[PDB]
Amino acid sequence: PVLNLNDPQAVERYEEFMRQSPYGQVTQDLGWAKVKNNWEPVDVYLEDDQGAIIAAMSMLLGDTPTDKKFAYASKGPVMDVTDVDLLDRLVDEAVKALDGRAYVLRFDPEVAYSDEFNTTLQDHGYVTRNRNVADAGMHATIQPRLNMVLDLTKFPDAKTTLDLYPSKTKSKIKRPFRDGVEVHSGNSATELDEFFKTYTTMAERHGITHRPIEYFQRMQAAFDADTMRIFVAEREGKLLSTGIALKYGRKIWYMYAGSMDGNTYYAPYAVQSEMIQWALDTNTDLYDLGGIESESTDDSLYVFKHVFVKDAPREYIGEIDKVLDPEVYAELVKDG
Amino acid sequence: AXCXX
DNA sequence: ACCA
Repeated sequence: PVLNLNDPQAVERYEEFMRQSPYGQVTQDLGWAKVKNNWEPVDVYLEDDQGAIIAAMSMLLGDTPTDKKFAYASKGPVMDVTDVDLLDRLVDEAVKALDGRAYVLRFDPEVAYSDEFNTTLQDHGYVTRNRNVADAGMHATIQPRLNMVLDLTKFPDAKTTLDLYPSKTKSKIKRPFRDGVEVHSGNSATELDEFFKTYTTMAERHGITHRPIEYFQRMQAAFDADTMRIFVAEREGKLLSTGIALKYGRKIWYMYAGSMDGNTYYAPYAVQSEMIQWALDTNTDLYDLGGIESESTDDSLYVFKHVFVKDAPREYIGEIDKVLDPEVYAELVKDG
Repeated sequence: AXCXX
């Protein structure tokens, strides 16, 4: 069925499935539509014989230079996507809800790449985008496909962040705290302003693009302080670095960061240490530091995140496209 | 445009 | 030079 967004009882039932699923993702929560307020939301689910939801897809529809919308279920659907027969049923529902308004339905679930899974998806008629577009770099896909994820279930008796790490890394983590860095956290307007100053400062420094403050304000209004937490590192009243982390499903996800110019006193290490501590304190399975370009010491993303994740990066299946209008699809998408 | 998210 |  299609979710009636003006029906609060249906919406609470949909949200309760999302929030309790082991496949849940923040970008599949209905709150994500409130963040992406320039996109149009279309949400579908499937029920079992008892009428309980067993699968859901939150899509957002965006504009293109053509008559057709681009429909995108970010890190969705919420279900075991390897159970492809079930996936076809849910995508079938999504396609009926779209009503021919979109040229594609794209989803990019956090499931590992494998040759057999890629071949199955293609056999069921999906177009996949992963190792065939790898040469175009991290932005060949909308979300990074290679991700640095810390599996905390390997450390069932860890009490603090330092319990996860070799002595050499312990030292690195201890450094900012020894030198006076302190971290506080919350999800109020005060922390948001602190984040935003460091975010815009970093943005100008790396010469990259950055989101307006209203994006983060909408995200603060959508998610409570048990879901969204801003971490702020200072040394003796001086603002050094921040990070935004979202706790949802099986993971705490470090999504956004900023840091001031010049000497940061290794404050970004202190932010990570406290975000990891949050994951330990809430018995979260995973701490996700997010995307890298390549597993190489030439990639500054991998080098920094490799301090906290000694395992290999996780490589996901990438983008899975249900092609609905092939003429517009060939115009707008290149298959590498 | 740039990290997703 | 690195701390997105």
